[PDB]
Amino acid sequence: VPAFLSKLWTLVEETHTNEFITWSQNGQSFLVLDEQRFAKEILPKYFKHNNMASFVRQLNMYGFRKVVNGPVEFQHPYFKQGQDDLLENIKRK
Amino acid sequence: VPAFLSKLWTLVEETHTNEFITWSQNGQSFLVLDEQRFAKEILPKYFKHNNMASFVRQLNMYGFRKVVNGPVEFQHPYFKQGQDDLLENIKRK
DNA sequence: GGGAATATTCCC
DNA sequence: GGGAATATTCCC
Ligand code: NA
Ligand code: NA
Repeated sequence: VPAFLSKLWTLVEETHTNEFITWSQNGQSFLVLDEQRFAKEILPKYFKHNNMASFVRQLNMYGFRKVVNGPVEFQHPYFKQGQDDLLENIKRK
Repeated sequence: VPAFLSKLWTLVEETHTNEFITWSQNGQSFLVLDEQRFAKEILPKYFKHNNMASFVRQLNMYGFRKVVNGPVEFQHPYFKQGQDDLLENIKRK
C-alpha cells in the first residue's frame, strides 16, 4: 500500500480532521467539506503540498471517482469504512 | 530553468544561509557546512523535504559533481558565482 | 550515483 | 481527468 492510500485512510478515519474530511453516512465514500480550509490547513500536515488539485490528482491516479462552501464526495470500490483490508486492491494507474 | 536550479542559486547566494551553504572562495563551486543542521533547518525552507540525500539526488540529476562536522563541496561547469546567465546551460539528466 | 517507483506540478 | 515534466523516495 503506497503512502497516499495509508495517509488517505488515516485522514478520513481520524476524528480530529472530520470538520474537513470524513466518511459519508453509508461509509462507501468520503466527503471533503470547506475545501479552501482543507487544503490550506489539513493537506500540508499529511502531504508535501497545500493544493486541492494535487490531492485530487492523486485520487484520480488511484481510480477514485467523484460522486455527483460546498461538500465534495469521492469513492473507490475498495475504499470502504471498516474494511481497510481492501486497500491492497487499489491500484495506481 | 527548473525550480531546483533557481532555488539552489538563491540558496548559495543568499547571505542568511552562508553558515550552511555558500560559494567557495574561487566562486567555481559551493560548500555545504554542518550538513546535519543544513538538512534539518535549511532544506525544508526551500524544498519539500529535509533529507540531504534528496538534495544530493537533485545535484546528481543536474550533473553536479562532488569535489574531493566537515564541509562538502560540489561543482558544475555552468554553476559559477556572478554568472547566473550560465544556469540555462545546465541540463537535467 | 543512478534507475525506477511514487509524489507533485504543470498544462491540455 | 490524465499525460508528461520535475521532485522526492526507495533501493541497488
Ligand atoms: Na477525518
Ligand atoms: Na548562502
